[PDB]
Amino acid sequence: GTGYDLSNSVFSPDGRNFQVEYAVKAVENGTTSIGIKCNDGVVFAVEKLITSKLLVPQKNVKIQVVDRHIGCVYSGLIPDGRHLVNRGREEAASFKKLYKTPIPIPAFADRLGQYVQAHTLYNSVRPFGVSTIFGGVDKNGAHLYMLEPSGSYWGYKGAATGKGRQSAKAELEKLVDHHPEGLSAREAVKQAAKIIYLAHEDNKEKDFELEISWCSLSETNGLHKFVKGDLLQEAIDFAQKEIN
Amino acid sequence: TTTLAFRFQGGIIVAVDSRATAGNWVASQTVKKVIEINPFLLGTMAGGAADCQFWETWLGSQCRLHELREKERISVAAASKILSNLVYQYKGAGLSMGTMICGYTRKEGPTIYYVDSDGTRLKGDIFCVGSGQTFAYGVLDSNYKWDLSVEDALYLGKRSILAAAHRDAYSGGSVNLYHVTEDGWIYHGNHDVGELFWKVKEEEGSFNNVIG
Amino acid sequence: GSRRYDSRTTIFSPEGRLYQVEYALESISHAGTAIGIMASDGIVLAAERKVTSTLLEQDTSTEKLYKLNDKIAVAVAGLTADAEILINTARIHAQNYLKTYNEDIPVEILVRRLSDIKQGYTQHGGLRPFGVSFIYAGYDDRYGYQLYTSNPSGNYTGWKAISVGANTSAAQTLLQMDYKDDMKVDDAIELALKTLSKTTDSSALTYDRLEFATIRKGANDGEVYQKIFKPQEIKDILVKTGIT
Amino acid sequence: FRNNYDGDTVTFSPTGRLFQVEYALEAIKQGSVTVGLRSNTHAVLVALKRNADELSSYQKKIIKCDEHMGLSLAGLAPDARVLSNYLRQQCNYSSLVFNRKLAVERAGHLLCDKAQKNTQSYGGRPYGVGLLIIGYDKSGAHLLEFQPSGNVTELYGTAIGARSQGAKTYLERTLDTFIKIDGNPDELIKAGVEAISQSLRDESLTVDNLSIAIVGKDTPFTIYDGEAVAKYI
Amino acid sequence: MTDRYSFSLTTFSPSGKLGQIDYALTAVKQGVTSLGIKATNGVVIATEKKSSSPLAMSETLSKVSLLTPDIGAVYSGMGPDYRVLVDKSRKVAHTSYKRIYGEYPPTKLLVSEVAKIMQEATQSGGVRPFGVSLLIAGHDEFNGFSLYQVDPSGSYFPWKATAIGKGSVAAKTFLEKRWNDELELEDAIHIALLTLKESVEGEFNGDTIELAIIGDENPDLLGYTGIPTDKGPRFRKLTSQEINDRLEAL
Amino acid sequence: DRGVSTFSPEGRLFQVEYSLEAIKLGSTAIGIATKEGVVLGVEKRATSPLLESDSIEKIVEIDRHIGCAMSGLTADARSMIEHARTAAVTHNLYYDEDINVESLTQSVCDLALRFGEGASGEERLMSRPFGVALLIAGHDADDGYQLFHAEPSGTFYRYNAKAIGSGSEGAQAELLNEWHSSLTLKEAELLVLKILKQVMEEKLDENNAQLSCITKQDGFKIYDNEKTAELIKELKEKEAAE
Amino acid sequence: GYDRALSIFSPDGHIFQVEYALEAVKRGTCAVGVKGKNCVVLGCERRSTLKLQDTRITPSKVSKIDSHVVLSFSGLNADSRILIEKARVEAQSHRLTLEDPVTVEYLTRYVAGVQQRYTQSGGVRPFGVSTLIAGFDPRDDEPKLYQTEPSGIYSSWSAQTIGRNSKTVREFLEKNYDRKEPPATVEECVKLTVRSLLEVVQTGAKNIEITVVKPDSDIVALSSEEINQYVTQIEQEKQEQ
Amino acid sequence: MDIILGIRVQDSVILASSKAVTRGISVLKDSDDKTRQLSPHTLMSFAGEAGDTVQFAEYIQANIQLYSIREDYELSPQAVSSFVRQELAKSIRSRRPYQVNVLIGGYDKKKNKPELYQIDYLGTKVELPYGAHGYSGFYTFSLLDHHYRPDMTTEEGLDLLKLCVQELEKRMPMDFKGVIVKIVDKDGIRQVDDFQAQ
Ligand SMILES: *[C@@](C)(CO)[C@](*)(O)[C@H](CC(C)C)NC(=O)[C@H](CC[S@@](C)=O)NC(=O)[C@@H](NC(=O)CCCCC)C(C)C
Repeated sequence: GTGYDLSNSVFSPDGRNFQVEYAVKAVENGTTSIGIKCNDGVVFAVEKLITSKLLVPQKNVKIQVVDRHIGCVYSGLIPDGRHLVNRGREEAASFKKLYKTPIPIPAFADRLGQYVQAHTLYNSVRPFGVSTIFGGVDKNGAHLYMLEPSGSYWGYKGAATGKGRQSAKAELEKLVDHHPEGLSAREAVKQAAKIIYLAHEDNKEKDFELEISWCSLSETNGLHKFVKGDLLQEAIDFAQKEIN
Repeated sequence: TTTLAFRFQGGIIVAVDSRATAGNWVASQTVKKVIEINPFLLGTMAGGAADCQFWETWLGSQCRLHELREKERISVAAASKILSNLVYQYKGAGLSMGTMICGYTRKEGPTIYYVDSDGTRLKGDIFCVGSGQTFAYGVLDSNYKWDLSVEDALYLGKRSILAAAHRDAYSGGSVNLYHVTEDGWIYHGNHDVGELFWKVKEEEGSFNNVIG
Repeated sequence: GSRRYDSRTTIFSPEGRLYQVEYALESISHAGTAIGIMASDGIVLAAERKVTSTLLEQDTSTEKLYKLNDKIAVAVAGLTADAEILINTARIHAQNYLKTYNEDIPVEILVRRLSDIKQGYTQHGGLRPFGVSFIYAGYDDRYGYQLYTSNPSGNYTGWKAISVGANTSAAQTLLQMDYKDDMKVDDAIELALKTLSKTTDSSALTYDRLEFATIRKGANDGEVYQKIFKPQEIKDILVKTGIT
Repeated sequence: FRNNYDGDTVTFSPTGRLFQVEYALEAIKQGSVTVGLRSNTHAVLVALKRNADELSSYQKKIIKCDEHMGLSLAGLAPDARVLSNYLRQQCNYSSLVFNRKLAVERAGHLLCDKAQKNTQSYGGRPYGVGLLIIGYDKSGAHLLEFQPSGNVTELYGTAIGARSQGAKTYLERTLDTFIKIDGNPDELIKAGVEAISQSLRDESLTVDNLSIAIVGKDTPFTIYDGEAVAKYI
Repeated sequence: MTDRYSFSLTTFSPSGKLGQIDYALTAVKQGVTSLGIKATNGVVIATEKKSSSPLAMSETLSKVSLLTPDIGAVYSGMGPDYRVLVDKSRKVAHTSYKRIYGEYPPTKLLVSEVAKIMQEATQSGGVRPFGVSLLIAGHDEFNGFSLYQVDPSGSYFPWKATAIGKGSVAAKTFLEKRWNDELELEDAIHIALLTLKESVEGEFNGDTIELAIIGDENPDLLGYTGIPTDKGPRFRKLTSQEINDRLEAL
Repeated sequence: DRGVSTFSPEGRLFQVEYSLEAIKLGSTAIGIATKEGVVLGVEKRATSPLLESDSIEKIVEIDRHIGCAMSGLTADARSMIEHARTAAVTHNLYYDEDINVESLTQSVCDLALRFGEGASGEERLMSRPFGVALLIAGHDADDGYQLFHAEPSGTFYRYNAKAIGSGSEGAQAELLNEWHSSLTLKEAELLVLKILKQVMEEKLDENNAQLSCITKQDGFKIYDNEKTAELIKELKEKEAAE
Repeated sequence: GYDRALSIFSPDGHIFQVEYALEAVKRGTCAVGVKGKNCVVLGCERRSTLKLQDTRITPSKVSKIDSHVVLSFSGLNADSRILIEKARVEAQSHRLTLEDPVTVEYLTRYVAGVQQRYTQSGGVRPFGVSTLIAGFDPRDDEPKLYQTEPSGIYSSWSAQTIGRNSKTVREFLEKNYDRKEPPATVEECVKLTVRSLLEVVQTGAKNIEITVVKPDSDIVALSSEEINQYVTQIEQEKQEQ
Repeated sequence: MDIILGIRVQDSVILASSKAVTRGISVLKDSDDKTRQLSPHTLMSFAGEAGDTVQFAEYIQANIQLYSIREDYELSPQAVSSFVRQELAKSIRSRRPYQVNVLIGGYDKKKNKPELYQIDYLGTKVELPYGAHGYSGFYTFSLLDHHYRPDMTTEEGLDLLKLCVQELEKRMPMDFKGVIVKIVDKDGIRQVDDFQAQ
């Protein structure tokens, strides 16, 4: 008597939800993305596979914004990630409408958490095929979160998911020990470029494109902002400088 | 408006004026107050201009649908009841329409039905409807015989609207005439009161109240 | 989704039978036998209680014979819980009819309605049918004494004598053998008890195992009277017939 | 294996695949080939039409959505009608409420979001059609590819349908050439017809077989069929 | 979100059996023994308090519940299913009766309402039957004292005396020998304690045994004086101390 | 089990494809478009001689300028025709004109995929696709005489000539050779009769086969039995000549 | 709530739930209708299994839909009531809005439309019923006879039978009903109806029931003795050979 | 208002109803049948608001006819008049109430007795030897109090109505264009062809 993996909300005999574990496989299959928490903000970076010369550069934007202060990035099924953000965007607007103040990051994290958890309670819905790294700056500092298909989320110093999660975490844990008194917003951006290049060894057959964003109290006034032109080129050159 | 329809030896005569008013302002002198539902069905209009036009055009569609559905032309009693029942759904909402539905079917022969926005639906041989109905009734009743010729019947209808066009301030323009037979309706023209009145005065000797 | 767990209660078999209606009829073939006999001067209803104990209170007990109207009564075969659901709607229906026409409901109209409710659970809704068969005993000024039967399919028929529940096949032949059109009620009482006594799966037929009722016109009143026999009254009539 | 995990879209396979979505993708691969390509001034669609008999008409592949935007279809046409109708309304809403021509990129995000809801809910199937959306909004010429999984990619050129891998390789080799065709629509259509014929394994492209659409700087979305496309044969 | 279970989960099998009802009754057999006895001037309902842990407080968990001032209930089977049934039974006594007639429902009618709720659990879409048998003891002016049993199917039977759960077979035999139509209430409590002893493996006292009666009106349990027609509840849960007294001379 | 609207590994909808097999079990229906009009013919196919043949209605009027022929589960067509008629009459109410044949067909096909089990997007309350194919023939001022074949897939093709039902594959091969751009109406009428006669199991007469046409002048007419009998009598003479 | 698709297509192109609804009809008691020059006659068999029925109160197979139209059926008895009621409501509704009783064809088309609707709606099964609808149109003296089936298909018949052993009785009518010259009298038309049921039902005055509908709302069901007389005459024809 | 009169004699109920239909200043019709037949032995007359009047009558008629077909039986006049009352009693507490006053004239075939019921738009039923709706009653009630006997023949009952109609024609302000008279007895419903000059 089996078939415990055919329906979503069902508990297997050992106590698991196999349909969520199958969603995790869809995430591991996806492009690698990371988050670094610094001394006054958060930095997000993501890999973008260039299948053909035909894809217009800088145009297929993956990192998304909720409100004006939160940034979101995800690995796995992109449409699912987009759907999750549409929910977050509605959720934050609703919060701002009633309490005037923009949503705190811990508050926003649970809003995603309860919503993703909800999609593991019924057989008529499919679990989310994404892990989401997200954060920002609120009333009491920077926050970084990672949300799994089960609905599990925690606060992170550094987060990684997708194809090259192994290389990323190994490099993130070295930063926590080498920089015990925090890392600066500028530094974290440059360092985020390196991690993405090092995690690209896992997908080294194809060419890729770098996309970075940051939210910082001193460098961006606590608002989410993309990295462009001279700052992005600086990060690209730094990653190239530490590869040889 | 004035509208009339009567039944006689040779079928049905239908006659209407053509004036539209907004209070004392004459909005139009050239209104078609007769809807041709099909070759064997006519509708007359009095009251709210939009109310009549919209719902009688809608009636035309309901009748065409009956043809496709039942493979037979709609009876006069049935056509009138489509409108009667629709009108009753809106009772108290302020629709304003006094209507007559005239036609020929083998089952019924020549038939006239009066339908108004109150929900009243009546079968009869003679009806006058609108602000000038009484002015028509006076001339029509005082000259009506069943055994009138098609010619005389056409005239009496035309003369009845004229009588109303004259006295009623909210009636006039021109007279539109119809004759309904076994073969269906026959249009008998548009007669401008501007010229008709003076022609009738001279030829008939009537209208002595008028200097001319 | 839920498609996996749907029994499909309202579908035809390749043979053209309704699976659930069939299995419901099988369920009823295990229920205690009930008999109705229509005479020229009244109707008898006899029923056999199932699995009785000496500690079971009979005085407060009423499981097979129910009063629907001041002039209509029923014998039940099958699930008592299912039957009470229907019996209540029937009681409401008779009262609606009375409030509308100021006349007691004709027996057939009440039967057709219950039979219509049962037919519903057969054709739509995806719910299980009611596991109940009824005998209806009634009177009205149109047909006089009437006897009807209805089963889970929503089919109803009219009878001079009928049985429902267990051993109907055996019970019907015994009735067909001993029933005559010009029967007095006191004769119909005997036939009902004799038939039950023969088809019983118990050792002997006793008062504590029987429910008994009559519908008879007033021996002096001139109008219709129901009588649901009390334990002591049945014990009396069981000595009369020759069963003790 | 596949037996169990393809029953509906709501179900994940042990490897993380959604088979119902993948089977919908297969309907596109059976569909007749169509090609999109853009420069800085103009964007172009070139579509190959399919008939049933030589007694039948060729089914239309290109749909206009607004004066500045449009799309081509590969796969189930009824689904393309449902999606093009929606995008028309979204374009309509943007003009009436905001007096604003909907940006092509946002059109893609909306189609992505509409396709997604079918891939996660019980009952509903996925859509069975691919789309190539061309536009000219406030930031120049655009070309988008829609897959019924939800994925929408902005490209210079691309192809979908049967044998479309031939046309796609041609564009990938000619990228530097056609992107510079600015202010000469004819020489961009010429590049599209040369692209689509790289996917012709079966028949020759004829006057009632070929369909072309163009949008640009001073060109509202217009469709060419019949004797209009004769010069590109 | 979207409940797709609009169909029955309890259906008929080829043999005529209603699987889920039968299985529910199987769950009731595993449950701890509870019993009821009807005397001439009262009714007694009794059960064993099977504690889940010696660190748990058994006082916080009542297996015997008051439904109305004159009606009480006990069970065998699944505890949580009983708890939610008690809540609904208390509510229905108000909504379907007291709010209409200004008085409490007679025992038979409240039992009827309880049964209806359980019959619905047999037929409604997307539910399983309740896994409990109830024993409901009560008084009303025109019927006097009565005792009922309500099965998972929704069926109910009136009893002079009965037992449900684990040792019900042996306990029904023991009651048959001891019951008569001339029992006074103090006699009935005596039998109740004796019958329950055959079931209980461990400690037998007022801390491990739950016992309540339907007897005389208790004016000191009412909470107020003034209205002569209001005389006080007939339902009384015996204390741990009161049980021990009858056990010292047992 | 398996979902109703569910793709096969090949990329097709199970229910739609199975519905296409029900239509292949239907009675033959033939349409031929000419510059003088469109002709629609059907095989009646009565199951018993006691059946009153003229009560078999497989040719229906949609509007004065649009006609329809059905093949397959013909009970499924009633609500399609009802929709079609209402669409046509409704269009005339809003726009004081005749509906285009192309637009009418599109409106009928919009219904075809509205099946499922309480789905996403809009509202689709229908347990299964239609088990019937339609031949829609008519005329409008814009595109002239037209013949459409509407399928339960929701897609519709325009045809110069089309056969649907049991004899459709053999009939379409025949219609391929025969049809040319400059056929007369009478040639087309005789052509419909010629193909039906071939694919039928019974001998063709004015009782088991029905003719109809749509012209600009007289609109959509269904031929009476006495008229069709004379065209059958005329076809017999022409075949015998060569 | 419940909208599960019960009637669906199978690989070979059949709706099995509709196919099985026909099997239910094949199990039902035989029903036959024949039309004459100036009448229509409906014949139906009663089951012999239980010979203790009360015919006064037992529902009969021939139901009046209006004063001029009758409906008989073969199949699930409980299902037929649903179809009959809807038809009877539509009859009164048609008199209300059109000011004219229904034509037999119209009432048939409505009943047939309901049946079809139950073959492509979620949560419902098809009607296990085929009907014979017979009568006279308002002010019309031409006899009308129609049949419907679970699929929703309908058509008119000179003579038709439905239900168990209907293959046998149809075979009889095909070689006994002349379309050229229909039964001239009412008596001549009733005889043929009884003759056909005697092919499938063993000697039973109880078993065969007949109803005769004439023009202008003249419907009368026959007594057992009257039908018995027809049987008595027919059985004396055979022995002459 | 319109004239609506009823009188129960020995073995029949007689209903007399106003023939005029007046709207505004014009008498649109002088031959209006303000009655519906509900069953072979039950007849209903009606008066009130313009549309409501015919719509209610025809609606009640469809329901009683539906009952007859289903049951193959005719409801007693008592049962029909209870059904009518409850529909009005329902409608008076709805969004737009039927403003219709009715008379039920029936012969009970079971009891062998004629019956007359007066029911107003509120749903106020009462059984009477004689009844009237509108202003008509203010003249006819006292007249019948004097002249009526409970054992009168149908011929005597018609004479008695003529006396009511003569009084209404003399004293009432409106020209109601005479009456249509119907008899309800054991043989069903029939119309008295000549009353206008009987
Ligand atoms: C006679 C002229 C007597 O009125 C006719 O009844 C005539 C009917 C024809 C079908 C036009 N009616 C008529 O002209 C209308 C008179 C209105 S009455 C009820 O007082 N006139 C109109 O309908 C005018 N429209 C309105 O009054 C609409 C007002 C809407 C305000 C928001 C038109 C100018 C015709």
